[PDB]
Amino acid sequence: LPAGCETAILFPMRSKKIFGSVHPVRPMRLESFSACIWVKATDVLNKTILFSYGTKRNPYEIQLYLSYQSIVFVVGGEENKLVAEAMVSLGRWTHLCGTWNSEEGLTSLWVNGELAATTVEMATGHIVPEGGILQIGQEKNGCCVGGGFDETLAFSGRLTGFNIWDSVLSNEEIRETGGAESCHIRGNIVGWGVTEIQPHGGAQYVS
Amino acid sequence: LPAGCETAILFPMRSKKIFGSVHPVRPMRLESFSACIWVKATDVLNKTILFSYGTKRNPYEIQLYLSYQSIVFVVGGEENKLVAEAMVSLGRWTHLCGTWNSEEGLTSLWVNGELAATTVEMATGHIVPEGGILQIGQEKNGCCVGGGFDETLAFSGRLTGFNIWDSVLSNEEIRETGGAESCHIRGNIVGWGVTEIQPHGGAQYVS
Repeated sequence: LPAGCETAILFPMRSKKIFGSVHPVRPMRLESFSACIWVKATDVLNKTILFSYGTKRNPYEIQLYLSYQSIVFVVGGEENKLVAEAMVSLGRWTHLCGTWNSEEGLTSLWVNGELAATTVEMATGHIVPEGGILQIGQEKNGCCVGGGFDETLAFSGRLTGFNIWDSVLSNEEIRETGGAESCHIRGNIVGWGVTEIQPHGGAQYVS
Repeated sequence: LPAGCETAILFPMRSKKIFGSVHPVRPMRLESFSACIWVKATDVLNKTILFSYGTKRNPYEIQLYLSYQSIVFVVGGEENKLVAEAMVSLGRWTHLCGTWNSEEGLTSLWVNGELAATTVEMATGHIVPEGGILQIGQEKNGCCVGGGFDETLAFSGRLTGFNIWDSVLSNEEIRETGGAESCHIRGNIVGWGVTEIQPHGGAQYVS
């Protein structure tokens, strides 16, 4: 098995209930930070939401969503985003993960350990609100209503290796994280298997 | 029961799940409206949202709550509000009505069939857009988290006569709704026994 890893989460079916609730230990107020997740894209539509962190006044504080052929990253609001062109596939575990800084508004995208896109002065000086809900594999919306999660925004596949840092990673650490010896470097904000991660509405763990 | 009805809710305990969901049948679009209700609050805090219309982008789209010995009438967003003083008392049925106009933002309130507040240029030309939800006694917080709802803003007490109108009601109808046989008088947007009501988390019909 790869990464030295030991566990994974299955989203067997895109629907209006399948999701998981994430409960980070520490506050999410960060100015410069890093995080990574690996993804095995089963379906890629015009939009496929990878995760969602959304606060009451701004459900789009942070959100990564996948389009037909592009990896679109959003900071602060819909206006500021980062997008690649032709580096997303189907039926394969894939690595997508990037850094940001408010001091001078840098944001970037790293696919399989190698930079893919970047923009400067992006949400410069922005400070993310904290105490919100960090949602994964689905945009913030209802689940217990009976459905509720518009399936177009849902995602199908196997997800794992979610780790968030409170600081921007270096390039060598990025390659380390993108290799087959990466499961051991887990995030302080979120450590895979450390932060409580409970699948719901169809999802189950797999290893 | 207050005047001639026999059905009421019971709100025995303001908690992290007690609430009710209403799912009206007809469009919510209104340039003006009217809204009689009778209310029996057990304990009144500085903020207790009896009911409000909320959208994903505007949870304070229409609203009224009791502010200790006061009645706020939140309009459009939090900023636009019409407030009255020293009318509601604990353990007492009180007929609250109210009126609005987008001709020039006229808004008014009426306690026990008698004026409770008034002002103009509130929500001038405002149009409540459609597709949102009306909720009663609860405000936006988690519900399927084994609780979550702000117990502080939850309610405990008795309710009845929950009806709404598509337009402004005059002083004559406002007073008649405070009459002794208003149980047969109900609005068009919502009429008691006509629109769907599903109490939750402790709310009990006392029929």
